[PDB]
Amino acid sequence: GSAVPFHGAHQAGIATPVQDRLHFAAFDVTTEDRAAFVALLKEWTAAARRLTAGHAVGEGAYGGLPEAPPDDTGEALGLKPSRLTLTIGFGPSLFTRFGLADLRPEALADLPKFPGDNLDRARSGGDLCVQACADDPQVAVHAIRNLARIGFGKVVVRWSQLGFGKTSSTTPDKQTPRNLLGFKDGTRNIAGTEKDRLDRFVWAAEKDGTPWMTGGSYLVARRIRMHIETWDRASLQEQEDVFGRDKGEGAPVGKAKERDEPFLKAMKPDAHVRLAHPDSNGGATLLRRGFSFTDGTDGLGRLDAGLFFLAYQRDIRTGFVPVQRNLATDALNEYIQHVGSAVFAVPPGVRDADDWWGSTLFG
Amino acid sequence: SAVPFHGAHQAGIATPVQDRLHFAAFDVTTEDRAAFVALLKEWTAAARRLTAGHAVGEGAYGGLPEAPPDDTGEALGLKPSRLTLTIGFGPSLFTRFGLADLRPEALADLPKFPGDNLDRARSGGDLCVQACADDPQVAVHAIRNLARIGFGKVVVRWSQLGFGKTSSTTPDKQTPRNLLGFKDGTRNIAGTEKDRLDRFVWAAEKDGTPWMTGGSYLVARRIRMHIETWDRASLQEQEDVFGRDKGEGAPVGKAKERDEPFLKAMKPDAHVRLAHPDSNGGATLLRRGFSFTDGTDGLGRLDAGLFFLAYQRDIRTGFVPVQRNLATDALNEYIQHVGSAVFAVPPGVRDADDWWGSTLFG
Ligand code: HEM
Ligand code: HEM
Repeated sequence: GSAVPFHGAHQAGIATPVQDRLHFAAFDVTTEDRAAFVALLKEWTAAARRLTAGHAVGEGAYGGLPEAPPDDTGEALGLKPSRLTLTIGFGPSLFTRFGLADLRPEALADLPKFPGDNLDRARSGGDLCVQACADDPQVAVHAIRNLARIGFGKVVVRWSQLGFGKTSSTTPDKQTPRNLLGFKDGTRNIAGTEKDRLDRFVWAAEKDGTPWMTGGSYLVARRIRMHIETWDRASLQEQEDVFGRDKGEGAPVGKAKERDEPFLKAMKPDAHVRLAHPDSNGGATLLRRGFSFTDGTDGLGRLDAGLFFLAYQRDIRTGFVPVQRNLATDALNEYIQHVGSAVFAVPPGVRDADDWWGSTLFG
Repeated sequence: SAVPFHGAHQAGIATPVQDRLHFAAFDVTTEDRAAFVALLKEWTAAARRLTAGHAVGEGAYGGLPEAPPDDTGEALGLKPSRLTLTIGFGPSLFTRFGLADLRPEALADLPKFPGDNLDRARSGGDLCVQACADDPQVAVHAIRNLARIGFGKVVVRWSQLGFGKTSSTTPDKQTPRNLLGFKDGTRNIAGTEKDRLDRFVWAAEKDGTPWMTGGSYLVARRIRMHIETWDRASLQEQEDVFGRDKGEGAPVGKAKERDEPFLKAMKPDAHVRLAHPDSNGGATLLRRGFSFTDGTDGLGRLDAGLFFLAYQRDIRTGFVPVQRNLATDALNEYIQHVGSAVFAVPPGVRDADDWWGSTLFG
C-alpha cells in the first residue's frame, strides 16, 4: 500500500524493491519549442509528485466545473500509492533537439547490432521513456495515461510495454521471482542496500565525463520473445544445462542452495550464467529490473510470451554491451529472440519540491 | 487462500471475484471422442492440482533428467491465490463427437449488433477456460500448462489478460472502477444471492437441457474504450453518459452510490437507464468482467477497455435483450466491441472421480 519517496539524490524505481507490475512507455517529442518542453517536464514532475503519493493530478478527478474535462481521469480514485515509482529517461534521439547535441552522454552508447535480432523499429527507440512500476496495475496505467494526456501536443507515445509480473530482484532477503521458463531470475543481481556496488556499477559519477548525469544511470530495454513451444519440449537436464543452475532450487550446478556462490567451471561452456557472470565480462555487473509479458497468441494456436529485460548501469559500454556480446554463444539463444530495443539516460533524482525532471540537463 | 474446486457448480461463477484474469479460448483438433474425454479427465486432474497451488503431473523438477518436466515451473513458490478454473463449451464444439443435438437452445449465437467491429480471430472458440486468481502469474501458469497438456488435441485460439482491484490494498467491499473512471459493479447479481442465482444464472433441468442443470451460459465481449476521446469529454458529459455521478457513483438525484436509481431523471440513452432490468423486461445479468490494458496501438492510443463477461440462465433472456437495448446508448460513442464469444459452462466437478464435461459426454 505504502508510498515510495519520490524525491532523492537518485530517481526511485532503480534501487527500489521491485514492484509487481510494469507499465513502460516510450515517447517521441513533437514540439520544437525548448521552453514548452521545459514547461512539460515541470508539469510532469508535479503530476508525478501527486501520483506517487496516491493523489489525483491537478485539481482532481471531479468537483470542477461541469463543462470542463476533469484534470485527473479518475480510475485511481480510492486506491493507494501501491509503491508507485515513475522513472524518466532520455533517449539518444532527444539530443538532436533543443540544442542538446553536445550534452549527449558518451556513456549513452548506441547498441551494436547483435546476431539473431529481429528488432521491430516501431517498438524500439524513443526520445524519452517513463517507467511506471507499482503493485497495482490500475495505478500504473493511470499514471502513464495521465502523463500522456498532460503531454498531448508536445509528446506522443511511440510504444509501450506492460509487464504482468516481475522477473527481477533488488531484495535478496525476499523470494526470487521466476520467469516464464520456470527459473528464478534475479538471484545474483544488485541489492538496494548494496551502496558500494550501486556506486561502482549503477550510478554515474561526475568524473565519468558528463556532469549533468551525476547520480543518474543508463538503461537498456530489450523485448525478448521466448520460444515456449520448443523450450517446453526440452528435458529437465537440457533446461538446467542452458542456465547452469538447477530448476527447482535455483542453485548453481553442484550446489544445494540458491544463493551458494557458483563455481563457473562446472557449468557448460555455453551456459547463460557462466557467460553472463561479471568474471566473464571484466567485472561488468548489471542491475536487472525486468518483467514478464504475454501478448496474446501467435495467431496459429500457441500462446505468445516473453520477457521485457531492463538493465541499469553506470555505462552502457561497460555494462550491457560486453555482457550481451559474450552471450553470442549462449545456449539460451536457441529459445529466445530479441525483438525490440531502446537505450535511455536516466537523470539524477528530483531533489525536493522545487526541483524538476531534467533540471540538470536543461538548467 | 484457496477456493474449493469441487461442487454442484463450477467455481469462478458465484465465487468471490478475484483480482486477475487469464481467459483462453481453445479450438479442438482431435476428432476422437474417447481421446477428448481423456483430455477432459487429464485437465480435471491438473485443475485439482493447480487450484491447490500444486504442480501438475509429477511436478516441475525432481523427475528423470532426460524427461521434460510435467509442470513448466513458473508457479513454484507461489500460493493457490484463490485460483479458479472454469471450463465452457462453445457452439462449435457440438459439431464434433456426435454432440449436435446436445447443443443447448439457451446457448444462442449472438446477433450482429449495431457498431460491432469483431475481430473473428479473437472471437468464438470451441472451448474456454476462465482462469481467475489474485496473482496473475498463477493464472498464466494455469492456462500455459493446460494448453501444454492439451497440445495435440487442442490449440489456443485467443488469450486475454485482465485485472480488477488489488485486494492487498483495496477493500473487498469497495466497488471497482473501470478505466473510464466510474464505479462499475454497483447493481449486479452477487454470488451471495443464492435465490437470485437460481432465477437468473443457473440452468434448471426444466429449462430443456438436463446436462446443463447447475451450469450457466457465458457471454464474453472484448470492449475497447476510446480513452483519449473520453478524457476530452466534460465531467457533465461523462456523468450524463451513465446516469450516475463520477465521484460517488450515485444515481442522478441521489446522495449515495447504492441508492436505487430513479431512471426517469437520467437522460433517455444513459447507459444505466437502458441497461436496468426494468428497461429490459426484467432481464438481469451476473457481470464478472475485468479491465484490460494491452498496450499502445499503431496510432499511439491506449489499447484498453473492459473484457466483459456475463453469466445467465439463458443467453436469449439475459445478455441479448440488454445489449439490443444498448443500440442508442450514449456510451457507444466511447466504446467498440471488438471480440465476442459464447459458451455453455457445465455443472460442477462433484468429487475426486468426476471430470469436466461428464454430464455432456456420459
Ligand atoms: C529471456 C531472457 C533471459 C532469461 C530467461 C534469463 C534468465 C536468467 C536466469 C534464470 C539467471 C540465473 C539467476 C540469476 O539471476 O542470478 C540469469 C542470470 C543472469 N542473467 Fe539472464 N536471462 C535472460 C536474459 C539476459 C540478458 C539479455 C542479459 C544481459 C545482457 C542477462 C544477464 C544476466 C546476468 C548478468 C545474470 C547473473 C549472472 C551472475 O552474476 O551469476 N540475462 N538469467
Ligand atoms: C466498456 C463497456 C461498459 C462500461 C464502461 C460499462 C459501465 C457501467 C457502469 C459504470 C455502470 C453503473 C454502475 C453499476 O451498476 O455497475 C454499469 C451498469 C450496468 N451495465 Fe454496463 N458497462 C459496459 C458495458 C455493458 C454491457 C455490454 C452490458 C450488457 C449488455 C452492460 C450492462 C450493465 C448492467 C445490467 C448494468 C446495471 C444496471 C442496473 O441494473 O442498474 N454494460 N455499466
